[PDB]
Amino acid sequence: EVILVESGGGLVKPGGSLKLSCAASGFTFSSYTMSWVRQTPEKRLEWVATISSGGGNTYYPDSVKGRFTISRDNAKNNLYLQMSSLRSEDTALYYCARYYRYEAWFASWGQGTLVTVSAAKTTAPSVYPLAPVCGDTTGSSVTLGCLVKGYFPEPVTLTWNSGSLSSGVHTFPAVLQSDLYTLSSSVTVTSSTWPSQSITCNVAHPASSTKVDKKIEP
Amino acid sequence: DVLMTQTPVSLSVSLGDQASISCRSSQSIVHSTGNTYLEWYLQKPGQSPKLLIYKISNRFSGVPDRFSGSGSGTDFTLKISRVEAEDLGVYYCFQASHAPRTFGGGTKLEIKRADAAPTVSIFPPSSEQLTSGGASVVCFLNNFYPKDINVKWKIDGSERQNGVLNSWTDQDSKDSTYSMSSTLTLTKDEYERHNSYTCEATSPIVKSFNRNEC
Repeated sequence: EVILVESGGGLVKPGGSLKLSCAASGFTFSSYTMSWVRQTPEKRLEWVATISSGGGNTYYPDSVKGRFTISRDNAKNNLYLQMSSLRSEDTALYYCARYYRYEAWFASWGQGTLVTVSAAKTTAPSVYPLAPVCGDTTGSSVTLGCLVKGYFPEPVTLTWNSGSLSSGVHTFPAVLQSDLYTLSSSVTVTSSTWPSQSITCNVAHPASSTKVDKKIEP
Repeated sequence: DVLMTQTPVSLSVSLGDQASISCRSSQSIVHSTGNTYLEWYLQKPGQSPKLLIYKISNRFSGVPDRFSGSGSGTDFTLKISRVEAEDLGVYYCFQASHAPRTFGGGTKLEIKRADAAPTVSIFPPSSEQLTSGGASVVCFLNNFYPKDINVKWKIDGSERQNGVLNSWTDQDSKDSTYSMSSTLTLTKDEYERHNSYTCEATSPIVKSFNRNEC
């Protein structure tokens, strides 16, 4: 079906340059106008760029004209954005959208690829096991956790038992402080589960090729 | 440029009730042709914002019948007639009839429910962390309501520590509750110097452990 996939997001030094890509499938990329929409950390949506069906006609808002540049490769069905003269302001989640001819503007979006413009350096997270003292029971259930401390940038992935445990999970949003992120996740399983069969915390920080599976032991 | 203003920023509505969102522009935007572009989007927790109403009042494919965009005048209003748990998210009105395409601030929908106390749990620092010279004590306050809840950390039966890092998930679509974690971060030395660690939710809900290991 109609699929849009943004790629290339990442950490970049100020003034640095990056290039986002948006692979469109499930529709005739050349017959549809395409756009770029960002979402700031404050969850504010900002229109970034729009380009006509046969390319050429590009529109850019006031803030990014001269630095950003939209283009498209209609043969490979790819939408591109050229980011130059980057600033901290530009740090956001970047979406690419499909225009519904004579209907609506952003008819279809993508998963989104985050780019972080900052002078901070990449730091690998520290993953710590979280279990109750002495493995102390709380009735018919047990809540386990996992703490990922001090990482940069934001993009981090955490799952339990490679995805087996998904039911009673609780991944808390990362809180930034001193140019480092901290995140945690809890999982509630019955008493007859954890002590019997170990639960593992799978953490992956792409930016630093970090990937660690920490088993929760009592 | 033309600015879109949404009211209210937050909206807590009872389940199965009716809801309305307002979005007024600083200038007239309805065209004398047949293409007034005023759209309403919804960003469900942890997902991309989807299209609901386009061209002031039209319903996009898939969008449940309960969604009606009335608009009109200078105040564009979205109307949710049968509010469901799956309708919690953030609604943003986007304008496109003026070159500088702008978006509204947003309206976070909150599903009202009966109060629910949190299932508090405290966790002592890991041996690994202590080895690196640090001690983070984590406490989880899962599935409660409303979001307004307090948590106090008490070291050695008195010390109300304040160097804590809190975090809240957004309302859960299943049960409409909230969850938060409080992580008190102190040094291995400052931690080794004490014994009891308590986590109080606020007739408070207390949870604590003793020692530095066990």
